[PDB]
Amino acid sequence: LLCSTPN
Amino acid sequence: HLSDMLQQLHSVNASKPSERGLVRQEEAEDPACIPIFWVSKWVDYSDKYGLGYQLCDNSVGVLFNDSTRLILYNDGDSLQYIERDGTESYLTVSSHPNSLMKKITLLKYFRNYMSERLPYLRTWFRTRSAIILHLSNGSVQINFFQDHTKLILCPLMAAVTYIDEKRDFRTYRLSLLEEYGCCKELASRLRYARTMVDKLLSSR
Repeated sequence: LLCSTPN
Repeated sequence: HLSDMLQQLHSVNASKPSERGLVRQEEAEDPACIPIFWVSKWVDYSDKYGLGYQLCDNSVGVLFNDSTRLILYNDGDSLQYIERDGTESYLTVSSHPNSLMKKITLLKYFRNYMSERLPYLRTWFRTRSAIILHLSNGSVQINFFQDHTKLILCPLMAAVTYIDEKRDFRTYRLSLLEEYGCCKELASRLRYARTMVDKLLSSR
């Protein structure tokens, strides 16, 4: 799961 | 250091910044403390290769599973290679450092993925609440998962930068912050950060 949230 | 920082944090927390008669957190601001670096985006494909991250200056870096890290500068060609021991090489996307083309393709994927004086990431780690990023220039950045708020901490200016829920950018001088206090929320993030810094020094 997960990465930074950008866009 | 993480000791300077831990000292400064232990301190602002010891003071219980949020249990105030009057919390004038506005006054603890200081626009000259804005850290020069912070991670704009990160990608945890470490189950496979590792963590790729993007500095606010748009350079991208990946700390692989061999503890080696390739950093592509925001000009697109320049590279920095830091081996398992920390030796530092300055190559180029075009200069072709033979053996680095697998690695360099992995970085372009991360680079493409995230867009689609330079301090690299000393190390990191998630907990269930956040991911902790420890940058070579000393700043510990903590990105919280739930509400997308962030704390970037620089021990060099005893400054805490707080990117909040609405996505507002606010930088506080930890100690002024220790004169005026701050709301609960930020006061609890500094406690969490405190625990996170301990650990960066513990497991380290």
